[PDB]
Amino acid sequence: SKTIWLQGFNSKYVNSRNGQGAMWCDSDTPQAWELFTVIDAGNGKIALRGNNGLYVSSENGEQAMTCNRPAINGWEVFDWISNSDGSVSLRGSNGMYVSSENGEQAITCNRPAIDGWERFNWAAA
Ligand SMILES: OC[C@H]1O[C@@H](O)[C@H](O)[C@@H](O)[C@@H]1O
Ligand SMILES: OC[C@H]1O[C@@H](O)[C@H](O)[C@@H](O)[C@@H]1O
Ligand SMILES: OC[C@H]1O[C@@H](O)[C@H](O)[C@@H](O)[C@@H]1O
Repeated sequence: SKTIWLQGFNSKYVNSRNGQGAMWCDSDTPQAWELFTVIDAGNGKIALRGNNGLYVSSENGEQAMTCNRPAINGWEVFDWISNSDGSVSLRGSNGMYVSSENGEQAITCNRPAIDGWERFNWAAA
């Protein structure tokens, strides 16, 4: 039921970009576009509903990640990985990890391992 924000390796916050184009980890402070409702999608999987009421997609790693899907299936469910330092990682349905890409390009879900860029600090809004 909880609304959260996600802070990437570069200290900026994950931004839905209002469903226009790709998501970026580029905002200074968490505001409306940086808030995501965590959705229990069944069997330990989660989805994320953005400010626009649409759902985050891995895009199967074929393009940068987006927040424009009107319904959850799948590319829209993720494993919520709880890391030892209290950070979170997200694993898409293709087995790859959501990456802030250090804010140098739009967010992706095509990297097979958790490194610095794939670990997010988070908090309930
Ligand atoms: O306040 C709503 C949104 O406005 C946009 O102009 C900013 O880029 C977002 O970071 C913010 O969440
Ligand atoms: O379409 C596949 C997906 O559909 C969703 O409605 C389920 O909750 C997911 O766990 C499933 O992988
Ligand atoms: O059905 C698997 C996936 O197919 C894609 O074409 C859709 O854009 C995704 O939203 C969906 O989860």
